[PDB]
This record gives sequence, C-alpha cells and structure tokens, in this order.
Amino acid sequence: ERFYEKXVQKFIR
Repeated sequence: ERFYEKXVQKFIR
C-alpha cells in the first residue's frame, strides 16, 4: 500500500 504527502509525509506499506 502506498501513501505519502507532497511537507513530505509518510505511509510506507
């Protein structure tokens, strides 16, 4: 499962 926030957030999964 993918999840990230594009300040980068990361949920990497």
